[PDB]
Parts: sequence; C-alpha cells; structure tokens
Amino acid sequence: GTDFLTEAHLDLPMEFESIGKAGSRLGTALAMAVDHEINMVSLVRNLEEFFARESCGWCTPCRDGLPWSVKILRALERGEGQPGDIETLEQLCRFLGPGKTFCAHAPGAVEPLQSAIKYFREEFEAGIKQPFSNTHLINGIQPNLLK
Amino acid sequence: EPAWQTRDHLDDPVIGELRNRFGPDAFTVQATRTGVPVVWIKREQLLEVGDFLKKLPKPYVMLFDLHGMDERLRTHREGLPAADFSVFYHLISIDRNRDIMLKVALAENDLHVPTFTKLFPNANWYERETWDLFGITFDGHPNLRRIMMPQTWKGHPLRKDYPARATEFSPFELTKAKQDLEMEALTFKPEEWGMFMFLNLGGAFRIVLQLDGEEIVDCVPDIGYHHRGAEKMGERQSWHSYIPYTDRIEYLGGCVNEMPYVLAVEKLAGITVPDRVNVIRVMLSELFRINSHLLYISTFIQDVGAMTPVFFAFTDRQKIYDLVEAITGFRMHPAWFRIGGVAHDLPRGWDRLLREFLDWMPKRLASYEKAALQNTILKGRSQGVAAYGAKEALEWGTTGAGLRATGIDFDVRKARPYSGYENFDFEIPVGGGVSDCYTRVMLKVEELRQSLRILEQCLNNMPEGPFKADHPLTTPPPKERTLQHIETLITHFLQVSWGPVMPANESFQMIEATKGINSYYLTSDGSTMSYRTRIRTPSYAHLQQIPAAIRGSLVSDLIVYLGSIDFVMSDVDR
Amino acid sequence: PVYLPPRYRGRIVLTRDPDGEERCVACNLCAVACPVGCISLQKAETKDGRWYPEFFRINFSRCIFCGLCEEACPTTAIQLTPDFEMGEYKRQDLVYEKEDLLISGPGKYPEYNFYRMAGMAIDGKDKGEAENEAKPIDVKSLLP
Amino acid sequence: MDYTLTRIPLQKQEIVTDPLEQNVFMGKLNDMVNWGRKNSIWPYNFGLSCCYVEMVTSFASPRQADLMVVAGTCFTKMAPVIQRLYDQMLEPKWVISMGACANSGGMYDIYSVVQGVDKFIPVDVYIPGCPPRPEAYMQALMLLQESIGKERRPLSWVVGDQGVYRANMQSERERKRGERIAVTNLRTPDEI
Amino acid sequence: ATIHVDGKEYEVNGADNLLEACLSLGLDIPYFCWHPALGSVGACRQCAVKQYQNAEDTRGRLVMSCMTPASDGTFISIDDEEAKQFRESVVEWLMTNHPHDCPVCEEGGNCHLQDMTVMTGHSFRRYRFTKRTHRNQDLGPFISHEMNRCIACYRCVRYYKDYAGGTDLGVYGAHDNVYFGRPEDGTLESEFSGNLVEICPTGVFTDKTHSERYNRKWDMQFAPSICQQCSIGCNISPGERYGELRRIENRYNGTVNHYFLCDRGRFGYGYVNLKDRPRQPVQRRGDDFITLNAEQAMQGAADILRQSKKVIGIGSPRASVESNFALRELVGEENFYTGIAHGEQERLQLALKVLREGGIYTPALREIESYDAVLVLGEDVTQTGARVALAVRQAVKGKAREMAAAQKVADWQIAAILNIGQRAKHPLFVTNVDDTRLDDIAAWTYRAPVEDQARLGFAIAHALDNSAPAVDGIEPELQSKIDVIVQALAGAKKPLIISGTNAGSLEVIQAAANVAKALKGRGADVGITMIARSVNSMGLGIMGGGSLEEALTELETGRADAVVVLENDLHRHASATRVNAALAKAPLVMVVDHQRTAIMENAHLVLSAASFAESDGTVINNEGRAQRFFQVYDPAYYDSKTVMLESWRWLHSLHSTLLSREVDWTQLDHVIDAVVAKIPELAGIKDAAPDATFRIRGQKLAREPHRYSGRTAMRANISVHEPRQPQDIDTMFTFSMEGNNQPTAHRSQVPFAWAPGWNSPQAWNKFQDEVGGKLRFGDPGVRLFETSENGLDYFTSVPARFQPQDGKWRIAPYYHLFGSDELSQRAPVFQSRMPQPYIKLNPADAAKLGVNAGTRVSFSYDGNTVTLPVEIAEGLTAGQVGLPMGMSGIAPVLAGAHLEDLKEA
Ligand code: SF4
Ligand code: SF4
Ligand code: SF4
Ligand code: SF4
Ligand code: SF4
Ligand code: SF4
Ligand code: SF4
Ligand code: FES
Ligand SMILES: [Ca+2]
Repeated sequence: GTDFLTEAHLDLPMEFESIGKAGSRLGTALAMAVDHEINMVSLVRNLEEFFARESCGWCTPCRDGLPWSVKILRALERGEGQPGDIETLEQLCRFLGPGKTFCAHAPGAVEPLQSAIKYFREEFEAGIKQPFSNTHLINGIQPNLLK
Repeated sequence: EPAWQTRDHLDDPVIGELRNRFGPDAFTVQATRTGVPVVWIKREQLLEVGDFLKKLPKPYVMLFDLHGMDERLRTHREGLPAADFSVFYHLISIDRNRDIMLKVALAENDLHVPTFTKLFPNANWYERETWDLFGITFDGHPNLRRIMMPQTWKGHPLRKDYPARATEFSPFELTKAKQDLEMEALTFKPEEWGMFMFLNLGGAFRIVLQLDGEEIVDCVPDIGYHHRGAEKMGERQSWHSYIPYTDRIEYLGGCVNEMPYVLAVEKLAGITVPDRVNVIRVMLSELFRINSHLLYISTFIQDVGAMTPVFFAFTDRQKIYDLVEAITGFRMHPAWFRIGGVAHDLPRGWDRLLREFLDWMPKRLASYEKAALQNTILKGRSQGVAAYGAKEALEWGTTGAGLRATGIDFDVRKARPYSGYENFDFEIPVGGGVSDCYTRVMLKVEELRQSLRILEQCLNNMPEGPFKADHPLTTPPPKERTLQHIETLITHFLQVSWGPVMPANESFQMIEATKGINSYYLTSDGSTMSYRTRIRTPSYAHLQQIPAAIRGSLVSDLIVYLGSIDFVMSDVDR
Repeated sequence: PVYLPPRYRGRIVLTRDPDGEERCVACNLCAVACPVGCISLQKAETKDGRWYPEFFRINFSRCIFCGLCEEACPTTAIQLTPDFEMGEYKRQDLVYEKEDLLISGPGKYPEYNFYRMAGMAIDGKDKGEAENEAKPIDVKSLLP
Repeated sequence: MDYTLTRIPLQKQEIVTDPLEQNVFMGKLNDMVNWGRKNSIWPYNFGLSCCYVEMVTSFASPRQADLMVVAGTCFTKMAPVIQRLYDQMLEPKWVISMGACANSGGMYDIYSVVQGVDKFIPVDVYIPGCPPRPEAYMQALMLLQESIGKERRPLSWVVGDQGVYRANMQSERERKRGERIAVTNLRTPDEI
Repeated sequence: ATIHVDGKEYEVNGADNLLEACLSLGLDIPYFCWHPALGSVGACRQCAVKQYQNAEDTRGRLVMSCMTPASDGTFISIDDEEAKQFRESVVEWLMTNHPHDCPVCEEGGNCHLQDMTVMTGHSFRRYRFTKRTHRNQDLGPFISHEMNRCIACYRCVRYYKDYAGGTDLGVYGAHDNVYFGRPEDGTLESEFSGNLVEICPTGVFTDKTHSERYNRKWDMQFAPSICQQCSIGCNISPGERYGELRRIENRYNGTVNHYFLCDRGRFGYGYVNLKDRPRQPVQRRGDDFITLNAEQAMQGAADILRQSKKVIGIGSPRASVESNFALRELVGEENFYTGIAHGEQERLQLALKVLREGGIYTPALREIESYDAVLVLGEDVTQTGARVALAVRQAVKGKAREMAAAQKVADWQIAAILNIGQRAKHPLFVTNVDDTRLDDIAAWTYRAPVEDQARLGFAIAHALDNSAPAVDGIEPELQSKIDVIVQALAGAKKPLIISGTNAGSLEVIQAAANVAKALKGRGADVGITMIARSVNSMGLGIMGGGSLEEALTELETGRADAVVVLENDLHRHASATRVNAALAKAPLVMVVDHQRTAIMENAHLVLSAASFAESDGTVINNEGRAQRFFQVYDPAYYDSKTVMLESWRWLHSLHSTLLSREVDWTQLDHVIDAVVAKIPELAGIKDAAPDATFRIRGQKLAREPHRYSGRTAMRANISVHEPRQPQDIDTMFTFSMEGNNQPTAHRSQVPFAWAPGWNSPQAWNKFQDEVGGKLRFGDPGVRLFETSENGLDYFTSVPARFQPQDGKWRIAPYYHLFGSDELSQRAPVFQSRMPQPYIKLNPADAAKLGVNAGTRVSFSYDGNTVTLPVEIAEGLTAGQVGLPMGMSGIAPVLAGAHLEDLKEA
C-alpha cells in the first residue's frame, strides 16, 4: 500500500515522520524486498491489478483509472507501449491523490506508481516500442494529421 | 496574450484624451473581444464627443459603421449601462491606424438620437437603415424614411418582437403594390423622396432622376429591392448554420465573405487556428478575389473594345471555378469555411491544378495590361468626369480601390493583418491624387498581380499541419474521430444539433473584401445562436456617395460611373 | 458529357453499408443541421435491433446543396453525388421520398459501417462484438 | 396520358382527355404547331440577384420572348415587377424557375422573401438547387421543349375549344429512378 | 453566508451545499451524482473546485462542491487550471468505457452526459484499449434498459430506494463491473419508476413508450399543461411531433410536483393519438352517418335545439371549468346536471365543505413532506394519486432528517442522514380494505371495511377530544391501538389527515374532518388533504349542479327531449342499462367528446371535442388550486379536414347560434371573464396564467425550441407550399420557434427546460431562484381558497359496525393504478401492464363458496351474471368481495354498493 524506496533509503529509521519526509509512509511496517531478477513493470502491473480488482465501485477516479493503469502497464509489459503512456500514468497518479477520491484506497494504489515512475523510469521508457495509434483510416476521409 | 483575449483598451491614447477632455465620468468603457475600444455614451453629448474626435492631432476622420441594437433581451449585460436600445458608431482613424466604438445608450419610451450626418455625410443611409430595421428616430435628419423596406410597412424588422417569417402571401397586397407601381411615374410626389422633370430610371435597382433638360440636378437612388434579411436570419440561425448565409452576401466573393464571420466566431470562442488553416484561407480568399477582379476588369473593358472581352475572360473564371470545385463543393458558394478550420482537407491533386493555373496567368496579365493601354479613346474619355480625391473618399466611406486610388495607403491586409497575412510578401498598390475610373482598374490589375504573387508564395512553401484546430469549440470536429471516438461524437452531436455554446462576448472582424472592406460584428448572449449580427458592406458606402459626384452630370456619365463602381446591389441590401 | 470532381455537391442520396442494409440510423442530425430545414424523417425500429428511417423526405425545391447534412451524418449515410441532371415539371414531385434516395451500394465512403462501432444489440452482432469492446463479464462471475 | 386544362394561382384545373382521341388534318396541324413552338423558343432572362452569372455564362427584348426564366430571389418589392413583366408577355408563355429561390423560398423563409414564384404566376419547369449549372438549364430546355411538343392549344380564336391543354407528364424522378437507385460505388472525395 | 468564487464576492445560504449555492447564482459547475431532491453523494467527483481558507492562498485543496458546506469565509475557484483539468480527466474517465452509440440513443439531445462533456471541453481521446460491455434487462413496458451507457453515478438506486421506496432496483456488481437494475427480468412494480428517465443522466433508463415513435428533443413541440389522469394535477410538459403527442416530460413547479411524476400520468398519454378518436363532427341521419364541418353542424344542432322544449346538459369531472360552464350557459342554469352519482356528488360536496369551510389549512404537494405524522383514512393513496404517497414517504423520512439535524450534521448529505436514522420513521397510520404499498414504512396498517375505518377515525377523534361523539363496542386491543395512534398524533408538531372520495362512504370523510378538528382544537398545526377522483371533479363540485340520476329520471320521464353530454362516458357514473334506455328514449342526443365512448352509438350528433393536448382549459386541484393547461398542437395542421375544436368553443358557438343565429368562434379569456363574472367562487382562476395579450418585452412564448428542424419538409408529403403557422388567439403562446424561453424571463409557466449548455432535464435549475426550491417569478396556479376563521361542527353521525350477511355481499374498492381511469385504460401501452379483471375473496368466503383460486365465479349486478376469476386475500374481511374500480364493465360507483348471487360459474 506504501511506495517503493531505493537502497539509499535503507538507513532511515522505520518511523512515521522519518519516512514521511522521504516522500513515503510507514504503513503497516511490514517491508517487502524487490531484486534485480524481478522487473518492476510486471510487479507494479500486479499491484495495480490487485488494486483495480479489489476496489469498490463507488467513486469515479479510482474506478476508471486503476483499470486504465492496469491496461497501460499490460501494454508496457507486453512491449506494446505507446507514446502518451508515461505522462498519462503520472497525470493519473497526480489526479488520484488524497482528497480527489472518496476514500484513501486510490492514493495507496498509485503510490507504487509514483515510486516506480520516479526511480525506475528507464524500464517504463524501454517498454514503449510502437508509435501512437488510436484511430484507423476510413479510406474516404482525409485524416486530420497535425504536425 | 492571445488576439481573442477580452481586452478593455484602457491604455489607448484616445481613452486618455477622452478622460482629459470630458472627465473620468460621462463615458463607460466596455471590455469586449472586438479588438476595438468600446465606450458607452449618453444621448446628449454624442455630438460633442464626435466633434472632439474630429479635430484630434491624428483625428478619426472616417465613420466606418453606424447601426442600432435591440438590448431588451440581452441577459448578460454586466458592466454596461441600463439601456433598452443602443446605437453603435464605429469610427476609424487611418493616421492612428486605430478604431473606436461609440455606443449611445437609449431607453424604450424615447428612441430619439440627435443626428450624425452634420459631422459625417455618410451617416444618412445608416440612420435611415436604423429607422427601418429598428424604431430609432434621428432628430434633425433630412428625408428620414424607409430605405430598405417599402414605405407601407407596419413594424420594424430587426426589433426582437418582430416575427422573422414570410407571412401568408395574399394576392391583394401584390395587386395593391402593382397599382402603386402603375401610377408612381405619372402621379409622382417629389416631397417624400426629399427632392425640371422627374423620372424613374430602371445588380438591378431604380434611381429617381431629376433633369434640367438632359442635365441631372438631383438623384436619390431607390434601394432595398434585394433585401434578403441576412442579419435577422443571423439572429435565427446557429453559429455553424449561418455559413451559407454568409456566402450569399455578395456572389463574387463567397469564401472571402465567410472569412470575417468565421474569424469573429473564432474570436468569440477563443480558437487560435494553426498555420495551415490560415494559409488555406488566404489561398481561397485570393482565388475568389482574383475571380471578382477579373469579372470587374472584363466588364469595364467590354464597352469600348469588344473584340474578345468575354472569351478572353471566360477561360480564367471557368478554370478557377473548377479549382474551387475540386477544393470545395460547387463553384460559386463554397460553404467551406468552418469554425476553427475548413470543412475538408485539400486533395492529392490541388498542387497540379494550382501549378497549371499559376504558369498560365502571367501572359494573361500582360495581355490585360496591353488591352487596358491599347484603347486610348476610353483613356481620354473616362479620365475627366467625376474624379473625387483624398476627402470625398474619406468622409463617404469608399473602402475599395477608390481609397487607395486617392493615395491613402490603407489596406486591412497590411494594417490589421488577419488569417496569417503577415507571412506573405506582397506590395499593396496605391494610386495618386484623384480616384479616377482608370486608376481604379489599374489598381485592380496590380492587385491581380499581387494576388498571383500571394498564390505563388502559398504554393512554394505549404504547411503540412492540421486543417482544423484542436479547440473543443471547433464546429464541426474532425470527421474520422467523429466516426470512431465517443468524445468527438459527443462534441459533433451537440455542436451540430443544438449549436456550439459560446461565451457571452462581442467580437468584430474587419477584412479587405474583393470590392472594399467587409466587417462582421457579432454579439453573443451566451446562447447557441447569435444575439446580433451586423454586416458592414463596402457597396453601401460606395453607392451612398453617387449623388455627391453626379451632381451636375449627364445620364451617360451616371451609367459610366455606375459601371466604374464595384458595388453589388445584393451586397448593398445584404 | 461534363466532368465533375468527386467532391461535388449535386444530388443527395442515402447509402447502404458493405453488409447490404441501409446505413442510416434514423437520427435527426442531418434534419437539424439543415439551415433551410428541408429534411424530414421519423425513426422506426426493427423487431431485432437496429433503427431505420420509416420515411425520409427531402424538399429539393428548398435545398441549396450546401452540404451540412453529409457533414453532419455520424454514419456517412446522407451523401452528395456528382449527379446534377435534375428538374421537374411539378413542384409537388420535387420532394424525394425514401425510395428516391436510397441507392444499392456504398457511395463516397466505401468501407465504413456505423453498427460495427455502436454498442447496441444487433442481429448478427452480440454485446462485445463491436470494435474495441470487450466481452461482457458477468456480474455473478467467480472472478474477483 | 391524362391532360389538365385552363379555360375562361386561384384558377381551376381538372383532369380530362385530349381531343385527338376521337379530323386527321387537325392532328397533323396541331403537331406541326407544337413542333414549331418547340424548336423556336426565345427566352427572357430576368435580371435578378445571383443566378445571373449562371445565365450569363450559359451562352433579348421583352414581349417577343415566349419563355421567362425567373432566376433570383422573389422579394416583396420585386414581385410586382415580376407580375407586370409576366402580364407584359403574350400567350403562349412558359416559365422556368431557376434555383431554389424561385422554386420555393430558397434558404430565405424570412419576411421580405416571397416563397417561390408559384405564389403569383404559374411555373412550367423547375430547376432545383443553389446556383444550377448551365447544363441543368439546357436539360430544362429539353424538358420544356418536349412538354411544348405535347400540348393541345387552340389554333385560332374563331373555331375550336378556347382552352389550352397542359400534359400530365411523368416526373423525372420516377423515370430516372432505376438509373439513380442502381448506383453501386462512387469516387471518394479525397482525390480529384 | 458570504463566499468568494472566482475572486468575486457572493451572498449565498449558510446551511446549503456549495454546489447548489453556485448553481443558484447561475454559475456552471458540472455534476453527475448530485440531485436537488436526492441529496449529495460522492459517486462521481465532477463538482471539484479549488478551496482556499484565507483571503490569499497559493495551493488550496481540490474539494467537492456537493460535499463542501457553503459557509462564511470560503474562497473557492472554478475555472483555474487544476480543477478544470481534473474535471476534464473525470469526464475522460467516464468516456473510457462508453459505447459509441449516441445517434441510436433515446437521450441524444436530452442527455446530461453530453452537456457536461461539452461543458468541460473534452474532445480529444487518448484511450486506445478495449471498452466495457454489459447485457440488458427487461424492465417492463415503460422503462427500456441498457447498461453500456452508464457512468455509475448511483442516482437511480438512490432515488428508487431512499426517495421512491421501491424494493426492486439496486446495485449489483464490483469495482468496474457495477450493475444497476433488477436481480431478475420483470416489470418494476414501483409506481414511480417512470422518473428514472429524467433521474438517469445517461441513456440507461429510457422511455419505452417514447422509444416507439421516437423523435429528438429539439423536434418536440412542447406545451405547459396539467395531467388529466387524477386529481393531484401534476404540472406536465406534453410534447408532440407530426400531429401526435409523443412524450410527457416533468414540468417543474415548486409548490406541487417539483421533480417527479407517477407512472400513470407519465405513461397514460396513448389515448390522445388513438385512431378511433372522433376527429370530425359526425351526425347520423336515418341509419347512416354523415360528416360535416363546424358551420353547418352548428346550424343544424341549433335548429334541433330550437325545435326542442328542454335541454339537459350533463357535464363530466374530466371536462374543464370553461367547458362545463359553456355547457351550463348553453343549457339553462336551473337544469344542468353534473355527471357523477348521487353518493359521489355527496362525497365531493362534503370534501369541498371540509376544504373551504373546515378552518384547516390544506397542504400542497411540496409541503406535505414537512409534516410530522400522517393518518390516512380509507384512501389507497399509493394507487389513486401516488404523488401524495411519495410526499408521505418524504414526510416519514423527515424524522430521520430532523434527528440527523439534531446532531449538527448538514441536511444535503443524505448518506449521513440515513446513517443516523436507521429505520426511524414518523408515525404513519394507514387504513384500507386490503394491503397497500405504504405498509412497508407505515407505523400501522388497518385492514377493515369502510364503516370500520370510519369508526376507527371516530374513536381517534373521541380520544383526541372528548367533545367528539363516542363510539361503542371497541375491543381492548383496538382501544390500545387507538391510544397508540392518539399519543403519536398528540406529540406531533404538524399532523396530517388524508382522506378522499374514493373510499366510497361519507363517514370516512366525516371521521377525517372530526380528527382534524380535534387536532386543531388543542392547538396543533394540523393539515388535511382529500384526494378526489378525477382531474377537475372539485371544480365541478364548486360549480355544482344536479346528480346524474336526476338527469336520468328527467330523461326517462320525458320532461326533456334533448340531452348534451360533455366528455362523459356515462357508464362509469351510473348503470349501463338504465343509461342506455334513458339515452334511447331521448329524441336528441349530442355527445361532445374526444374519445370513442359507448354512448356514441344511437347518439344523434357527435361533436369532435379536443383533448388536453389539443385544447386550452382550467382544472382545479385536489388541494383546491386552479391551474390551466394549454394546447400543444393544432390538429388541422396535418389532415386539414379535421377541426377538433375545444369543448367550450363548441358549446359557446352553439349557444351563440341558438340566440342570435350566428356562429361565434370566441376566445378563451372571454370565457374566463364569463366564469369570473357569473360564479364568485370561481373568480380567482384569472390569476394562474395571464391574458392572451401578455408579451414579455413585446413577444410571445415559444412552444418549440430554437432548433426546430424540417420546417419546410414536415408537411411536404401532401403539399410543398408551406401553410401559415397556426395563430393562437386563446393563449400567450405562438406555435413556432419565435417566442421566448429564456430562464430569466418574467413569467410563471415554462414550456420546457432548455439552457445553452444544459440540454438535459437537469436544465430546470436555471429556471429557479434557488435550485431545488421554488420556480423563479412565482409558481403556476393560484390557491383559490383561504383558511376559514370558523370551522365546521363535530359530525354526530357515527356509523354502525359492518355486520356481514350471507345473501348480500359488500363490494370493496381496490382502484388499481393502471386500470382505475378510462383515459388511462384507453392507452394501448397500459394493456400489457394492467392486471386482468379479477375478484377477491376471503379464505372463509372461498371455503363457504367451495371455490379455489383461479376458478371463475358468476355474480349478478343489474341483471347481468358476469364471471370473474377469484384471488385469495388475507387482509380482506368476511362478507366482502373485492373489485377493481374503473375497470371495463366495473364502474367505480359500485364501491360501497352491494352484490348478490355469488355462485360458481
Ligand atoms: S477510491 Fe475508494 S471509494 Fe473510490 S472507487 Fe476506489 S475504493 Fe471505492
Ligand atoms: S445540402 Fe444543406 S440545404 Fe441541402 S438538405 Fe443538406 S443541409 Fe439542407
Ligand atoms: S442520414 Fe445520417 S444524420 Fe441523417 S438520420 Fe440518417 S444516420 Fe442520422
Ligand atoms: S439559387 Fe443560389 S445562386 Fe441562385 S439566386 Fe438563389 S442564392 Fe443566388
Ligand atoms: S444507470 Fe444512470 S442514474 Fe444509475 S448510476 Fe448509471 S448513469 Fe447514474
Ligand atoms: S447516454 Fe448520452 S453519451 Fe451515452 S450514448 Fe446516449 S446520448 Fe451518448
Ligand atoms: S399523481 Fe395523478 S395528476 Fe400526478 S402524474 Fe399521477 S395521475 Fe397525473
Ligand atoms: S456532484 Fe458528484 S461529487 Fe459532487
Ligand atoms: Ca387553442
């Protein structure tokens, strides 16, 4: 439910205020370790999948942004990432903070997205291969290709 | 800061001069998107405000527009004086290269304004049109009568309570009006018209002629015979559905006619169109300007030579009509300028058509100059009679080739650029001294050359961006995203059906038309339609000044002057 | 014969989809985008699924061929052919009914079908069978 | 086919049958008269707002032209001029209404526009649409030529029926219905 | 309170929500889950603004306008960057999974989601993945259901559970697979399910009756009218297209019928577009029927009336005040008979005497919800007029509302109110013959015959005040229940007594008046309301006249040879055989009506009267207020052979041609002048809507929106030459678009709700001074009554105990909602919803008859042995058989009448 920390934050005492100023929170104080053999794309995809399928259906932003984060992370895992996904994820996690949603499930959901975007950006950047393709041609209408 | 930002123009030197002259009070500055400082004036001091404006160090020597406005149903009147009616006076200072708006407030029970014709002589027909469309009376105004509607009219058309539909066509009214037309020549009353022998000499319009033998003494033309009611239907159609009605103002212009309405609607919405949209707009406008200039030069050169005056012009107009048919739908009225862009994209063959057009016209221009220089009999005949210069073209309107023929270097495309005309290098040609009947056609030939150079520059480096802006108020949205995105379908569904909901402001777009300076002044009440559409047309001011130059001329001189003036009667009557 | 460009606003037709049915879905966007106001139609519904126009009358004595209806069609049904050889002896017979407008093939837009994008239940098209639409996961399903 | 007659907008017309279905000299003479009125037609292009350049570029004293082209918009101030010019002409007379402005109100349903030329004078041939091409006008010339070719008008005002007979022709939309419905594919608007 | 929005000071209420305070100022904040009548939840996050505490602040906090109280000192901002892009993100998340089926949607231009998507300014789509799809459900003949369009805003279940009290619809689902509906497939049994069409901002719950023969909102020619189906008189907006009425919309009025209709008034408009309606003046001569126009029919009718010796005018409670008065002037005043039974007329007169002479204030529909206890005597409120039952549900929830308000929590957050409440209900005591739909929330339900309900009311009045006449024979357990009722009513600040003329007896009305007088005598703020039968029955009672039986005796005796029946079936108000014999004995029968009734056969002349969609008129509420309904369309615009003139127009022209031998097509306000100059009790009806010469800022009011389509091709199938628009001299309304429907216009009656950017039914909030409250510039209709200074006396006549007998069976009324009105049951859509004609028996009565459930039994009334299948009713009493009133062949007169020969068929 909390967000990731790198090896440089291992020296911090596990308190509330001490991890509060490190852009993080203590939470349940039961730590979880991630190794180099595990890609954080799959790990954060699984975390967002758990949060998307274990949220309720009450309020809009969590309801229709956690599946969107799930699908974006699935595209990044499968190598089909597209331009407009990393900025979409960071705008999503900016708009899913405390006060914006009805309860606090969504800030704890998007905090791992915050830390994975902030620290291990290169994996998500390498997850984007194909260009942007949201619409397909009608072959009777000239597309509005902006340059 | 964008050009569509709602400014108040409090830093304009004219506002500071008004504050120093008439105090901080006595006028109310309105913040609008017109790009023009608008000040609200009480009824009593309008004459002295204008008189102070007349002898400024760089004075406002031109009355661009004068029309009324029904404010009784305007709900979004914030920061405005409590007025049931308002008479706006659009003034332009060429020396300042600026313009101001003077809105005299009015109540319902007393629709009396002191007249403005003593200061600007072109105010006569504007005040008559205000008395026609609205119910505003002007005190001390000579021959105040109905000018656009027939004299046997009950109500006022542009007033908000007037129903804007054709009534049940009773043949009794038709027979009665035919009977009035029967005895109007024999039982003529020269007191209603504000007037020796009296006759009615039959665009198509009639002018009442008073003759001392064969010499014309007085002439008051009768207009209003082509009144389509463009402004009242502008109050009736939405923002998107008025585009064909914008085409049908003048027939030679078309795309040039829908430029100011589209740009003013974009100003109201707050849409900044990309470079490709501006270049396409410039291309189509210069194509239709070429069409109108070719028609005017062909109809001015036919009456003397008549060897090959129409066949030599027929191929050019037909090929540019085929080019317009390729770019847009049918040839005369494209209905192709949309809000925030254009209706479709240019095809994959417009480069070939434009290149085949542009390498085939220069020898036509050389032939046209040769033909305009060969007939020296017309050059010695038409150069003498009725040549106004530098003062009659500045007080009577006269925004067309007459203004630049008098030497006043004032073009909208160089003074107040619009639709990206700063990126095109073209030297505006001007006359010298008087506005002759030959200087106007020489300037139109040189304007044809400048339009050809503009088209060449457009074809040289063409942008490859979008043909529609990314604003949510671009009506309609792009078609492919409409067909395969839900949100674009939402925007298309609501903008097409109800109309694009637009913020409550006022906008004013002034462009150089194909025969003068056209302007659309649009007031939005926040609804999906237009609360007010004002169309200031150049042919109205061009036709208003013909009694000032046929004052002591002949009938053939009058016909020659009518041929040499680029007015259009349906453009006069909108 | 006179050559005309494909983007010519001549005679107005209705269109059929590549499936073969009428691709008009009997909305009112073209009737209300008309500045003249010369399109009249009323929706009828098939017993299984789709909408069709019960009638579709266009007053061609009133139309100016401005092209707002084709531009306003979300299904690309109403279209402007390059045909212009019209003219009638009576004003009453210038009103083209449904049988005078619906042609037997796809016109200027050959390979578009609206109902492959729509979400409603259609004969031969169940829920989730449209474009970019997932299969309907049941509410009572065992998946968390 | 059936025929309508007018005998002496508020006039009465009812359905009858042609008198040639019953003098073989009169049948050939009436056919020759209709042929002569068919191949020799003088138009009177009325000066109005903006279908002028479509009748200018298509290729005229009044009272010798048996055909009147009402082209532009019919206004409240111009309609008596139309009526006076129509009664100036001599029978037989035929009317072609060019553009939507003459067929109907023509995009102007406003107070100052008469809703079509049919409100005061009859119209024989209509051409629909904002500005029609001159080929549409020339096809309408064919239409009115064959309509004139099938009439039954009195030869003289001494002997014979004193009523002109108009033909209830088959409409062009039903005649062209097969060729118009049987259109499979069209050129896409992305090219020229 | 004083707030600051957009750096600008505003003065709003202190205890209300910030969203409703900002919407009451005319500002635009998008919203999906907040409703003015349903409270505020957090199902969306669309109303987000940026709040600051101090006067100057940089960051602030993104808050919800429907969760922030509009307190003193808040500095909120709306059109800043962050809140606008967050609202754009929320509408993007709603378009993440939304089907691309807008042109095949029943909402279209009536969709709130489209308006709030355009308002936020979102057109570019960045979502490239798959969407979410759901299956569909069959929700009866009224509500078409499809779940793909939903945005999970929870307004439907909030209304249907908390407000409407229905126990059918609900939320079933999960995080993203959230479903709104029914666990099975079936008709929604709630009587208020038709408001889901306007409650839902999307196209999930749509009008099935409008889905068949569908048109868009801008194509709809609207009118402000009154529902004619029962006496509550809910303000409606009927809207037509192509000459047929197509959709009834809810018309806002802050005094009666603010936001919600009932199912009967919403879906019983199918009779005005029936193809068997009289559209021509048809006169039968010899043995064949001929069709006339108005002129020669009026001449012939006046000639036959002149040749007659006496005319009898039989009015109807369905007819308007103007039409009934026109009949009353055409025939003599001394002989004008109201078209109701003698017992029905007695009950109506007693109800009117209680209303305007009892000295007790009669609440309107909005202010019923503010009362502290409800006692319903003998009235099936949920089935006769259900809007008072819905207001009773809100009044019951008022206890939870005030208990939450005692805990210093806000009133606009309904979740906290229902949290604090927890089935805490105001005392509701309903008495009826059988079980009602109010028994779920009622404190007590009394299943007893009508005399026993009246005796229960007399016991309540005697326990409340000892001056009331005592009733003997009360059982000790029933006496304890009386003690409970009177100690609940004595502790109530504003008690309410509800009764009606549909109970079938005068003594229930007498008991209700006695209880109201007893509550008023001890200083309580008691209100009393009576639910009448038809829409304008109370106006007929105010105008008065003889009963139907007196007219039938006059026709059977032969004293009158001419009868004019105005808009009356004559079989619902008397026996069929006697009415048929009396009409056959009359040498001249004229029937002025808009529905093909059974009395048009052997009727010498039939006048094609106009229904409420085609006529203007005035109807008087059950509360007592007089509203007026306007025409929707001209019936002669299409199929110009038909005239379909107004009933008052027909009768006034008949009277004028009787007197002066000239036909006068008069004007409505002349008839209003006549009714206010002749009847002093009806002098107040010229204040509901103004004169026809009323133009705000010079122009009239528009029936249709500014985007009315196909104006030059709508009638082109018969004539390209467009006819002139129908000129309306009766009203202040023009039939075409050039009127005025501005929200800030000085008027009281609004045709339809449309604002720029607000194309939804949620556009009514721009037409109100405060949203969710009263309508701006007043409300339609005026009260027409005042609370009397001195009340009535105590009614001494206490009825005896109902003792059953073997030979005689007492008919117990049931009044099914979809089958107790002739105009409702003529609609073709109600036939698949209405139950089959049944009868109801006690288990002991079924045992003594030897029959079982579903077996046909034959009962003989008026010499006709008719057979019906039975149903076992537990709440019914012995000696009573239950019947649905208003049925085909079962007149509502039989309520309280006796029955004989209950034999098995
Ligand atoms: S943020 Fe909380 S209240 Fe909102 S949908 Fe997610 S789990 Fe439910
Ligand atoms: S082309 Fe224009 S005028 Fe003609 S039907 Fe279409 S929208 Fe109407
Ligand atoms: S032609 Fe197109 S816009 Fe018109 S009703 Fe059919 S689908 Fe709708
Ligand atoms: S049909 Fe079009 S081009 Fe012809 S007169 Fe009318 S507006 Fe002008
Ligand atoms: S079905 Fe409609 S009212 Fe119910 S949650 Fe969905 S959008 Fe809201
Ligand atoms: S409910 Fe609204 S947004 Fe959804 S398909 Fe229907 S019209 Fe479109
Ligand atoms: S409660 Fe009565 S008046 Fe109101 S909508 Fe229902 S039937 Fe009509
Ligand atoms: S309106 Fe839904 S969160 Fe406030
Ligand atoms: Ca009426």
